[PDB]
Amino acid sequence: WVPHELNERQMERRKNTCEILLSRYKRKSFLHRIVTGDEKWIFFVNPKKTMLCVWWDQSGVIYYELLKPGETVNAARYQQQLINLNRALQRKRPEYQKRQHRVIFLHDNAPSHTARAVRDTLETLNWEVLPHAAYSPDLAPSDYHLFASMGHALAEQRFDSYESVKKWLDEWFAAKDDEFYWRGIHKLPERWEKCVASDGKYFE
Amino acid sequence: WVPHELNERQMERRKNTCEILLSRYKRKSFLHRIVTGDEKWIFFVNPKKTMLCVWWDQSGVIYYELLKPGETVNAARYQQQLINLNRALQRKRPEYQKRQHRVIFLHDNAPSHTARAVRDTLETLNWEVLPHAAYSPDLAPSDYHLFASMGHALAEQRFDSYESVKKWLDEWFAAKDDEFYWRGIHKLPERWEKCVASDGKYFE
Ligand SMILES: [Mg+2]
Ligand SMILES: [Mg+2]
Repeated sequence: WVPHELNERQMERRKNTCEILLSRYKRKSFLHRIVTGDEKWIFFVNPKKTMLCVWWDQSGVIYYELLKPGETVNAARYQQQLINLNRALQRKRPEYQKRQHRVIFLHDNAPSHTARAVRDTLETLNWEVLPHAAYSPDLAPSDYHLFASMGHALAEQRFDSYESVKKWLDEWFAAKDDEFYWRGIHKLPERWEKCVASDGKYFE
Repeated sequence: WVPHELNERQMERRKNTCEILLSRYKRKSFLHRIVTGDEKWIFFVNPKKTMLCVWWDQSGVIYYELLKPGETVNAARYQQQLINLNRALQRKRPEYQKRQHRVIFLHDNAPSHTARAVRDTLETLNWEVLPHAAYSPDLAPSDYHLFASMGHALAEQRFDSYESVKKWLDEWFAAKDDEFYWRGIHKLPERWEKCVASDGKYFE
């Protein structure tokens, strides 16, 4: 529940990561090459919880998976998600199909995200892996933008089935404007800047 | 942001507070005498933030104050809120006007809530002060029920003025059903029970 108290180590990593990303961004914006993703539990009551695993960029959702009740993302499933995500990017993002742009990948450091096999796949796919700070959902567009917007809408839902969840998810992602996804990604520099100006603390 | 990690002290206080409240509740339910309250920041953009201070029971909102932009609740203002809250209870809750029931008061231990002057006023008013655990919004009906429901609705708002906030607040509190407030309060024992069964941890 209540807000994690950052320690010195944590605030130092945040501040320093934000400085590095912000000075890079000022040299040359890279925001349009960011693909980012995160997992979120969705709860339904049967006549239970599924994990939503979703990846997106400034043009919209690229790929997602709703995992079967109770089941979880471990190192092996995540590696398989990335391989599928890549197949979906190739189909939905011609810029990358044509390898005229390298993907910049923004995910958190959940353990399944840094297992040996996942690291290997990431190198093979050869996406640039952006550094991500400990305890920083305020710097993760999936959390501060996508799932923040989604959680509100989901509050009013009482899902009946795994497949209702899926139905609701399809409509919800589609009814969002292109410019909704773009704003989510393009808010990053403002947040990196707030984070530097707080010295790595959480911010307003 | 991300969820406070409870330490041993904290989980012990939660577990033990919940045991005490739950065995009392099983001996004789006292839930209908609970008046509870909390503060929440509401943000508006002028052509800024106000603190909502609100108190309620199972029949609805009793009293609230929206403080002027940036201003804060210190020991002296809180004492003055309680005196006003009491005037409002007397007007809106005849059971208590007629002193056939003692108020059970549920608030957190923010420092302004435990200043010397506030403690004195609480004794004078003679409300029973329920023990409240450190870092326990999951056990505070204002947080898990009232402000959880409100935050969603507020997400869609872009307030223009202190007085829009106030207008929205009046309508919002009034459009809630009686049974909405009742459920908020009457969910307590379930939560105390979850908290005991987690041994003082946060729960699902
Ligand atoms: Mg995550
Ligand atoms: Mg509080």
